[PDB]
Amino acid sequence: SMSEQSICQARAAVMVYDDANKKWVPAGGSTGFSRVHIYHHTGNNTFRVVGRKIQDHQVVINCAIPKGLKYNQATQTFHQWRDARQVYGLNFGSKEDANVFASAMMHALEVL
Repeated sequence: SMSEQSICQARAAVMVYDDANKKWVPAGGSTGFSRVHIYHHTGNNTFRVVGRKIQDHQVVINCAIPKGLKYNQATQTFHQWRDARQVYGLNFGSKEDANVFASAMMHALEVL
C-alpha cells in the first residue's frame, strides 16, 4: 500500500445528497470538517477520494475517481460530483482549500 500516495489534502465538510428527502446530509452521520485526500494508486493509475473527520477520524468518504468523472465547482467553496450511489459534496473550509483540491482533481482527470 506504499504504492498508493496522497497527492492533495484539504479541509472540507463532506455531505451526500439524500435523493429521497431532497436534502444534503452529512457523510457518516454528523456535520463537521474532515481532512480529505486525493490518493493516487501508482500501480494501476487509479485515484480515490478518502476523507476522515478531524475530531474522531471517522472515515466519511471513500470514493473512486474514474476516468471522465465530472467535477462540478458549484460555488467557490462548494464542489460536487456523482457516484451511482449518491452525489458527494465538499463544503471547503476556505477558497484556497477548494481551489487547490480542484486543481488536484483536474490533474487526476488529465492523467487517468
